[PDB]
Amino acid sequence: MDDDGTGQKQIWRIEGSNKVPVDPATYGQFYGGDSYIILYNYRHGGRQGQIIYNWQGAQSTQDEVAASAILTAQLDEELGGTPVQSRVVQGKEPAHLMSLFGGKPMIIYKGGTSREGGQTAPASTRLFQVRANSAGATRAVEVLPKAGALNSNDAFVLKTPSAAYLWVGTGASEAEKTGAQELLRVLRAQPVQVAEGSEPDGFWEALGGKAAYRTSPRLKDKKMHPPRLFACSNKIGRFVIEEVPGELMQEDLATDDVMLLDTWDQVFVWVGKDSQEEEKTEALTSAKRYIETDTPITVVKQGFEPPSFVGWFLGWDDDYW
Ligand SMILES: [Ca+2]
Ligand SMILES: [Ca+2]
Ligand SMILES: [Ca+2]
Repeated sequence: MDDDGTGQKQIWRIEGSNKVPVDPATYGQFYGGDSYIILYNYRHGGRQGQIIYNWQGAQSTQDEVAASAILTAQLDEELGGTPVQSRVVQGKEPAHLMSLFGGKPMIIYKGGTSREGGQTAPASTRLFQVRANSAGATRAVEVLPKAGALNSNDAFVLKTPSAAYLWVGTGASEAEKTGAQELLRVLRAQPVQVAEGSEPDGFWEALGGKAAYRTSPRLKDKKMHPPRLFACSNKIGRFVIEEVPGELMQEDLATDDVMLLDTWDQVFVWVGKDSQEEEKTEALTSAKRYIETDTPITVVKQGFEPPSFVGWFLGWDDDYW
């Protein structure tokens, strides 16, 4: 998509069985607990086009998902079936979608709405993980404000009632730092700039006490061979290994299969709760084979992942399973 992403756009949010316009001042910020529809009008190479992006939040319920399907169908027909359709889940946005927000990063908030509870309120202390990919697309995902949630490869934003902090991992990029600043502009707070390893007491205090966090040599590395996740399965009747593209998300770990995470200087073998013994055995063979055709193979179990593994995921959640 050569289009520059500067066309007119309307973003509605799925609320109940309706779509509801989103504050146009906030376009670019989404609730991870919600589903969205983006009608994008553009003109490129002389022709006018239309894209509907159906954005599904990571914590979006099955009924919200069902509601956006009807809602899209309606919108499609209303526009006389002219536009291009694209279904997108959180963390797998194509470049073109990321560009719609004027170079600004996509901000994904904890929480959202539902039929029962309505709009959740934001917490008083909140932490954001700001990660950008190879191409400079940047995502600031809200996570739990604990010391353990940090990782050296990204920049973090911490916002308490009384203070703000911009924590920069040894491995964070300029894109990630710029992104952090934009989030802070949206949060309307002034940062205290903090480098990893020389944090003030107030910073650890705001996160509920200093603790170990997601770090490794590779996580710390500034230069960047970005890590690669593979799904290993034998559900189809024979063992197979396929790569998972886009941002590394907790949902990407198949709870009934084994996963390989190649961080170059280490291969992680993630074992699903509901995986079968054969799946792991084979995976250990395959990993050993990947390596031998050009390194520690660390074996990790669902729910018992070490900080060195989790750090590679954009926004982990201890109570996900
Ligand atoms: Ca929701
Ligand atoms: Ca990073
Ligand atoms: Ca399986």
